[PDB]
Amino acid sequence: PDPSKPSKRSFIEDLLFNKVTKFNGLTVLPPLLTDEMIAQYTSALLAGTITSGWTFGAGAALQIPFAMQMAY
Amino acid sequence: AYTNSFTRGVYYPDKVFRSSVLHSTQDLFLPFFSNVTWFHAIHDNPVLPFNDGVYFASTEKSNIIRGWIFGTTLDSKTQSLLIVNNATNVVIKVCEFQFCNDPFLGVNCTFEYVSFKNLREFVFKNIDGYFKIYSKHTPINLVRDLPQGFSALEPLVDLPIGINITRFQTLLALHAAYYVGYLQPRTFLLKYNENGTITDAVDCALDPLSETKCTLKSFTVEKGIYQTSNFRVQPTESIVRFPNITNLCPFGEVFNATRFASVYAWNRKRISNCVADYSVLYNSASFSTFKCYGVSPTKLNDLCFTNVYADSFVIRGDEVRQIAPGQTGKIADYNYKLPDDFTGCVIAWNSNNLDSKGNYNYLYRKPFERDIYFPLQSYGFQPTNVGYQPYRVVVLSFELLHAPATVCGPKKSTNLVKNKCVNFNFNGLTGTGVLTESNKKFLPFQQFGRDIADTTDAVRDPQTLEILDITPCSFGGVSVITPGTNTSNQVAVL
Amino acid sequence: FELLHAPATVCGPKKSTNLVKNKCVNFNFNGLTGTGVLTESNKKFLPFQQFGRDIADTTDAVRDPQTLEILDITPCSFGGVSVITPGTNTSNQVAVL
Amino acid sequence: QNAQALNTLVKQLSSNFGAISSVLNDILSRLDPPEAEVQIDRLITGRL
Ligand SMILES: *[C@@H]1O[C@H](CO)[C@@H](O)[C@H](O)[C@H]1NC(C)=O
Ligand SMILES: *[C@@H]1O[C@H](CO)[C@@H](O)[C@H](O)[C@H]1NC(C)=O
Repeated sequence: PDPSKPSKRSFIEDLLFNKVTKFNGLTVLPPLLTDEMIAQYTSALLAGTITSGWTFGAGAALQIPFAMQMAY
Repeated sequence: AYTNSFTRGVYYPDKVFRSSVLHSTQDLFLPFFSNVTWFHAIHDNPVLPFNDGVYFASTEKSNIIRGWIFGTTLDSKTQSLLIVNNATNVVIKVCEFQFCNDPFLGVNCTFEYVSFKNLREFVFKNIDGYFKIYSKHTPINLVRDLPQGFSALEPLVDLPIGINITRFQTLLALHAAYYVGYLQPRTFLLKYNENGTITDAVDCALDPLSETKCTLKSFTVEKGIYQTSNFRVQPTESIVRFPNITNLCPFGEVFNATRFASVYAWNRKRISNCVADYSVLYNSASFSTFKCYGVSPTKLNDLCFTNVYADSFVIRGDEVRQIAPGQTGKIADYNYKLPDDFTGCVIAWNSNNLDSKGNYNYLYRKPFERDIYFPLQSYGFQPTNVGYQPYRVVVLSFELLHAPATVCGPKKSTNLVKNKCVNFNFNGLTGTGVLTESNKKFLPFQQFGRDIADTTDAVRDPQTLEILDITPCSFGGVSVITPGTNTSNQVAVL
Repeated sequence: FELLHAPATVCGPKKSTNLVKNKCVNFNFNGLTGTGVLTESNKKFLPFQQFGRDIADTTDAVRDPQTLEILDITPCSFGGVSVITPGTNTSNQVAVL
Repeated sequence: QNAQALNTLVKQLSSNFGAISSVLNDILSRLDPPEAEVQIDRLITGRL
């Protein structure tokens, strides 16, 4: 995530969002999870993946040096 | 004085048996928790409106209330339904009764019949001339007001009186409070039990949880959010716009013409830049026929046209039937053809007392074609010839294409109101929405704009040539956020 | 003419027949027809009710117009047939469900 | 695909389906109920 943005999305996520683009009883409902909330979930999944490998999936997020994580 | 109707004033709506079912019905019921007028009989028998119908209820300890009067004037000038219960004999009459200045009971007829501790509930409604009576008697122990609770009323009587009832009055026995509540077209959900007795009810338009019970067909509602309705804003007033022209259309010059043309060479007169009052032609009894294939003849007063053409000629009486879309024959095919998509009205009357003599000036031989051993034949019309008599026929062809309307009927315009939800009519084109100023540059020949759905997008005001945008008044789904009814009856609305 | 399902006061010149219970029969009650088994019932119709109805708006029960008792209408037993067959190439014998 | 589905649905409102007009108000403003109902049923069937 980029802290300088109005919505804390990563550089790559912004690229993705910038590429994908009545009165007759037809309306559109909003999603329950807003783009900001989705960004928070992908951020959590990413932060977990980077700092704790797969341990956060099974149980607690257990810190591990990234280089060691790669060794596994 | 007023009281709370609560859950009283529901009746078995039909002679259909049901049980263990949450059935739903629309009929003239008393709306739940609405106010009913409370009258007293101590130390009060006014005339009340009947409106669309009445729930009546009374509380007794000594049988003071013994009857009812229904009618418009209740003074021997009209027929008035009278119901009286004296000791053990119920009496029903519908005579033109002479009632007292103040009717009471001391301690040209078309129908006659002869047979607090007590609550006696009744329902009166007057549907296509039928006076339908439902009632229920139940023991009570309450003096102050109507008891709270539920128990439905059976139908007992249905009198085909044919009386126009607008007012009613009660009859008291003088040496017992009563209530009058107006019925309304409210849909209900009704809990028929195992015995088939309605044991609970939910008025649909009471509150958003009641809408949710009406939508789910259930007296119990689970925790969630439910799309019970669509909220749509209503209009306030209507807006009627037509070109402010006072010229009248020369129909007299067509229908009362000295001479009609022959069918081989029929005339076509253009009617434009005028007010067309079609009530005169329709109401006139002089016509043998006035048959419309395009639009109904009574709508012609509101509706208006880009042009109207009057096709005027003489035919033989039995041939009147051939002047219609979809018809074929020696006249329909050879001398006077209409489009099979023809829009308009064919008007005809005999001229046996005008053109007939013999009169040999009438000759006969694509749609609207004028075709000016020969194919040419003629009639000798004589006053002694019905199917062989001459008829004067005028066909009125109406062009309803959406374009500037030159022929608009006798209807007054109103002022135009902007930025408010309104019911509009522009040159016969109607709809509901918000009229606003616009920046849509209509070309001088354009009168209406359209959207993808072919609905009207914008219009040009026919009196002042400015463009108004039409945006439908704000609307959207309602939804009712509710915990389970096991936890609460409180709800929130989206 | 008022044809609403309610007790019929005006009925034309047609003779009635005897009523047979617990058998599949073609019935006509005051002009209302159908086919099924008429049985005794415990459905307490109110005095003003003449016909009962099911969810499908079909008749559930009726009040006999001559003797005011309630008869239940249950359609006569029915179901899919199915033919159990080893292929004709194997044999022309079959069994029926 | 979803935009196309909605655009198709809206465009269908312009169809007559055998009626004299796709515009419901134009049927009602021109015909009495005994005839208007027939034209409307044609639109209801098509729109439904
Ligand atoms: C009923 O009457 C009371 C006054 O006693 C008033 O406040 C209330 O708004 C009225 N309700 C309705 C639905 O008319
Ligand atoms: C139905 O009536 C019976 C009495 O016949 C009564 O006991 C019962 O509580 C009533 N309610 C039902 C079962 O619908």
